[PDB]
Order: sequence, then structure tokens, then C-alpha cells
Amino acid sequence: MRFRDRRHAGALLAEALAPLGLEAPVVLGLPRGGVVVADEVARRLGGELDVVLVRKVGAPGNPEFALGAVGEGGELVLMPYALRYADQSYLEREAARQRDVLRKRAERYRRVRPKAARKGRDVVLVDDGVATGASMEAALSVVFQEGPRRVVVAVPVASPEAVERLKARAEVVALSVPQDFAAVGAYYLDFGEVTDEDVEAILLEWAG
Repeated sequence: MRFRDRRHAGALLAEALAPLGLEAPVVLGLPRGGVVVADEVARRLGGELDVVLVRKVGAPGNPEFALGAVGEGGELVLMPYALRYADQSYLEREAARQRDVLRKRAERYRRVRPKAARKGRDVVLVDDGVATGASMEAALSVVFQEGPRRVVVAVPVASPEAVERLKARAEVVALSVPQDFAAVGAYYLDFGEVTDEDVEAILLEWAG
């Protein structure tokens, strides 16, 4: 496909989601470009926009392989096989390093918009694209432990591989899944930078 920009993809995504019957959904966008797509979706579906703040906890010597994830609240969420690939002390060391990467950014975002409730509500996870699904999987791991009524992964474009990984864990809504997936930015005419200040500006509109 080929979107003009992130707002354009967000509009089309909201339209693909409308038939699902979500009720006043909490639309969570992955930082940073994903927040733009998420905001447009939230506005079109009459939902509430917020950001999902998480980090993947990778395996020893193999960071690309996830053994769990840590959320902005500090909680460590491990996959069923984590201990089969590493000992608890390593997991604790890795978790601490990931908390550091997330801390300052989470503090500034939360200063302008407090974490919206997710328990018992319909939750939509959004990003402007998914090449491998690493971050999205971490997001799912944390969100699932929060007791949401329903979880839907929604993305403008995704690689076949990413879709399979995510679809194995949740309902997935993807507008395009090119068999020859290049890079996320290749499917946007305007793939400009979205700064932390831009994310803060968006988040401010949703605070009380």
C-alpha cells in the first residue's frame, strides 16, 4: 500500500476497526510515531488515547529473543519458558537495565497525561507499522496482565512474520501485509520524525 502520512493510515485503520463492535475503547499507541496513528483512531472511534510504556527483556547473549517484558509500573512479566533460557538473577539484572531505559520518558509523559484505566475495558494496541513485532509483543505481555476485557492489535502495515507472531496471541487487524515487506517507512509518503515533545503535545489534549 502507500499512505500519505500517519493520520491517513489512522483514519483507514479506524474504519477497519469500526465493524468489530469495540465499546469506548482505550487506544494505546506505541511511542512515538505510533501515538499519531493511535490518536487519529481514538478520535474516529470515540475512544480514549494513551501511550503504552514497556520494554522487552531479552535473553542472554541474544537480545532479539524475548523472555519477558517490564511495564512502566515496574512489574516484570515473564513468558512461560523464561527460566528454561536463563536463571532468575539474570532476568532481574536485565529487567533493571530495561527499567532505566523507560524511566525518564515515562515520567515526562505521565506528567502531562495520567495512565488511563484498562481493567475490564476494550483495548486497542497501535503502531504505525510492524517489521518484527518485538515491541508489540512486549506491549501485549504487559497489557494482558492488566485484566482488559478485550485486546486487539491494529496496524497499518506489517510483515508476514510479524503477523504470525502476533496473531498467535491476539486478534490482529492489519491493513496491508506485503509479501515483500521492506521497511515501515517505505509505505508512507510522509514519514517525518515525531519527537517526545510531539507526543507530549498529543497526550496533553487527553488529560483532564
